[PDB]
Amino acid sequence: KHKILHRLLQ
Amino acid sequence: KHKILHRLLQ
Amino acid sequence: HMLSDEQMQIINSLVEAHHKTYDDSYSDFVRFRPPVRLSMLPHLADLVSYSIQKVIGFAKMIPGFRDLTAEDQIALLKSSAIEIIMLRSNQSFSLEDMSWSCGGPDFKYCINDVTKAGHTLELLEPLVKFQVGLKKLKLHEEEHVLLMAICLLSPDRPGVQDHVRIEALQDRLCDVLQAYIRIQHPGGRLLYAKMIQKLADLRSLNEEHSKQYRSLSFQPEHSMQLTPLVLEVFGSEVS
Amino acid sequence: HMLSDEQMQIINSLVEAHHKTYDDSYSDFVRFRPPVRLSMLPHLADLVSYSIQKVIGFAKMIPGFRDLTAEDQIALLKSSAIEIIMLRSNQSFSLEDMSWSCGGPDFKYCINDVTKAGHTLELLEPLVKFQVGLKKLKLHEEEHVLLMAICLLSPDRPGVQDHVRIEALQDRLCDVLQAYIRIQHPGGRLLYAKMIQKLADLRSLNEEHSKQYRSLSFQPEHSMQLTPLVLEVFGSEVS
Ligand SMILES: CC(C)(O)CCC[C@H](CC#CC(O)(C(F)(F)F)C(F)(F)F)[C@H]1CC[C@H]2/C(=C/C=C3C[C@@H](O)C[C@H](O)C3)CCC[C@]12C
Ligand SMILES: CC(C)(O)CCC[C@H](CC#CC(O)(C(F)(F)F)C(F)(F)F)[C@H]1CC[C@H]2/C(=C/C=C3C[C@@H](O)C[C@H](O)C3)CCC[C@]12C
Repeated sequence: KHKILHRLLQ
Repeated sequence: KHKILHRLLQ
Repeated sequence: HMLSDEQMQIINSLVEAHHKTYDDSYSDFVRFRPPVRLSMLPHLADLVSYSIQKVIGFAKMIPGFRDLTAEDQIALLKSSAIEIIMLRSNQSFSLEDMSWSCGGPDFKYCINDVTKAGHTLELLEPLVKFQVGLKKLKLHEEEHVLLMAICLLSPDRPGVQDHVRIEALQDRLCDVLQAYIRIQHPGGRLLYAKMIQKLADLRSLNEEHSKQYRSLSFQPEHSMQLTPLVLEVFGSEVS
Repeated sequence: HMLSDEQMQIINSLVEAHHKTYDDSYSDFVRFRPPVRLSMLPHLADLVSYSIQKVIGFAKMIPGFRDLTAEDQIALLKSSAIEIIMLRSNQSFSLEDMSWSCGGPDFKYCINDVTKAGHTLELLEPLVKFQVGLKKLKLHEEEHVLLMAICLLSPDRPGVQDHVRIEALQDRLCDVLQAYIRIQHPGGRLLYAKMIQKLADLRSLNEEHSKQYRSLSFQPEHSMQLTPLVLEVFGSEVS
């Protein structure tokens, strides 16, 4: 869940 | 499942 | 009567974060699906997706945003994104012609431009009316930037776990905000409240966007024009 | 020794469907995120999404494609899409400069153009090598169009329920194909087999695309550049 938000938050 | 394919197939 | 070193570090930090994430040239706008004047939906969707990206980048740089859980970062970003975007767009908004103007006339968004992305010309009234008020407040970059970080760090959002540690971060920012105006903004004895009123304005605009967005997101021929980011941010999936 | 009325209705039907779904002017290509020469990924992704749309439209018009279940339509489209796209792209492929050329030099895709969307310059070899062979066969529009409908109607795909009724539709089309060449294509005593070999070529190209596509689709910073359609068609979700 929230693949991209997670990625862009690293 | 397959929201758009379905729609474009109607 | 004078801001403290840490209140100044905070301001410095936010200002830079915003320079680092708000392209004054709007040069990236040629990489969007071009505008066609639901013919504007592909372009605006790209504009909004892009903007979410900046907002995310900005947020990461807010003091103590990164020390929050991934879950709360997401919860804060998802619920506040459209509000931050609305706020930041004020920098391109123009009073002279009631339009957001992004470094070229292919990138001038007027109110008709926008009805062409699926919204009612009259649920857009509040948004224009809001940009105009916000504009009238002639915010300092410091205050514009502060308002955005305060917005993001609202703990009154769906899904936030630590609405005590986020309340802490927000309060600290309102502290900075309120001092800044007092100490550095002549004629602003009334401004903080006007701004705070804008945060509540935003909530309603947010509500309204969600209602229209739900409308488009449910018709696959429309949802298909969005981006993966938009779908994810504005989507109702739950951490 | 002469094709039958129904074999001719079939050909007529397919030809039109293809005219109705293959824009010779490539005028829609200005609505894609522009090419930048993974800088080509946004544009190609839009090209592929668009192409899936045409392919879907074409399919709907194949004789007896619509009488299949939604589920089988989806199963056939998902597994065959990239193959149809590869086939149809042959119309824009040029032998003189080994490149697909789409009505303007902003829309000339050469092999370097493509490495810039995340693929190895050497898992692209087979695709170019395939376009060149296909091109060498100087297919009649009738046969090009027939091959695509035969491709789509392969029953040997994952997920197809009625691989007896689809076998029926395919056979009928190969019947048309084989007669057409015999009756109407001088010097084509060997062609049907060359074409059929191309269907098997495609399977492998398909395999290879899935492997690279899986690679990109797993890195959110890449998947985010695709479209909802691409993600859905090429995705592994299961009816
Ligand atoms: C009143 C209301 C909420 O109904 C308006 C919504 C329309 C739209 C937001 C949206 C949306 C979608 O629902 C999406 F799907 F979610 F996408 C879409 F409409 F469906 F797409 C508004 C919000 C802010 C406006 C603008 C900002 C300008 C900017 C330029 C620059 O200053 C940089 C800023 O970040 C951004 C000008 C164009 C129209 C915008 C982008
Ligand atoms: C060898 C192989 C399979 O690895 C090549 C794949 C690259 C790419 C397909 C893809 C993909 C993706 O994985 C997607 F994500 F799935 F999208 C992406 F690469 F990741 F994006 C190929 C296939 C057909 C080629 C072309 C067709 C030209 C056309 C122009 C015109 O004739 C109309 C045609 O329909 C289409 C030229 C450009 C490159 C294309 C589009």
